[PDB]
Amino acid sequence: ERKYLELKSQKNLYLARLKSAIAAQKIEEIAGNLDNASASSLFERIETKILELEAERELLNPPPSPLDKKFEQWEEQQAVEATLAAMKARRS
Amino acid sequence: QEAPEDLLERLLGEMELELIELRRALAQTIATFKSTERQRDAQQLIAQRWYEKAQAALDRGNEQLAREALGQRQSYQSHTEALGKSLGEQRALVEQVRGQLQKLERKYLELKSQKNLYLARLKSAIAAQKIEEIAGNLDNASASSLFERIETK
Amino acid sequence: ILELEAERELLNPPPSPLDKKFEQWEEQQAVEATLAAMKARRS
Amino acid sequence: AALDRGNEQLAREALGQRQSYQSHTEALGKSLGEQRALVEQVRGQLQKL
Amino acid sequence: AALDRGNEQLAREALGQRQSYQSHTEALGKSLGEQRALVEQVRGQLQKL
Repeated sequence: ERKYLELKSQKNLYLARLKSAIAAQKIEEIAGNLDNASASSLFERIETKILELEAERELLNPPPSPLDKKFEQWEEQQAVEATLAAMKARRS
Repeated sequence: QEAPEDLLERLLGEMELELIELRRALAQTIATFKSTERQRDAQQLIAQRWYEKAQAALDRGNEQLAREALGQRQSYQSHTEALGKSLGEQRALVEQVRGQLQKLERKYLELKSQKNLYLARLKSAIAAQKIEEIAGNLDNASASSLFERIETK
Repeated sequence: ILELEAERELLNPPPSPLDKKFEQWEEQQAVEATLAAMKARRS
Repeated sequence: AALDRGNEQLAREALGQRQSYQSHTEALGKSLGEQRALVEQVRGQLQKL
Repeated sequence: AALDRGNEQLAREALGQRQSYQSHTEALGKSLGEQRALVEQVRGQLQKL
């Protein structure tokens, strides 16, 4: 009995270990299913999907070259400067 | 095939079952060693009685009685030394797993948050997709067939 | 009981013994400082 | 009233006991302040509403 | 409050413990900034839409 009671105790300790290991196994597999590192297919798949969908939207309305962006600003710079130059000079 | 975003929420919901399973499974662990800890306490206390018997033996010059009482305690002491070391061995098991667990929720809660951010991104992208297709259906530029079709009409 | 006892403790992870002595120690400083000022106030 | 007549020891427990109430006081005092903004902000919202 | 009265040792653990929270703070602080552009860019898109 002295041996059996000890043996009966160890399994309960060890039964926990397999339960802990059992729980310690499912955590990693699910992490690899979708990973923040994007190595997992799902995270990159959907993220790339956004990029796949993102690119097509831009082309349908071909964005004007950066020239007008600076020019529309520049002419705005000339416009705002000319307006404020006249306005500030109007009430300098 | 099922939409990946539909599964997303389901996968996290399944995790807590293991977490609570570990919660109860881990709790079952704690009751083991402390129960043995109490069992050890009785044995050492019982051994102390044989020491209380051993110390009371030589009192009045009866040294012989202490020999058996102390000798008997050795069997309990033999259990004590064997049992004392055994308790120490498994403490690292609870220690290491506890450090693992605390980090595990720390990671999971963060992961659970990112999907909500990212679930928005697909929703924003989902909404950001239907806007362009309808625009090409009929366009003020007349490149779309309908606008020019009816206008030419 | 031990099986049920252990799970209760974890749900509210008890603060490390550091605050127990520190909350006492700062209380010791607080009580000593208060009584030091109070006893000195009406020494 | 403890140290009065030289009984300093009694004050130790009375003051020590007050710390528990003071512990509640500090915890409760801050809690009251936190929710005052809640009534303050909503009142400003309502009057405008 | 640790070094107060010359107990420098206690501050070591308290400050050391804060580093773990600070480690979260630095990691969490940067994360908040990253997603602000997401709401910023989409808002500009929407208003035009």
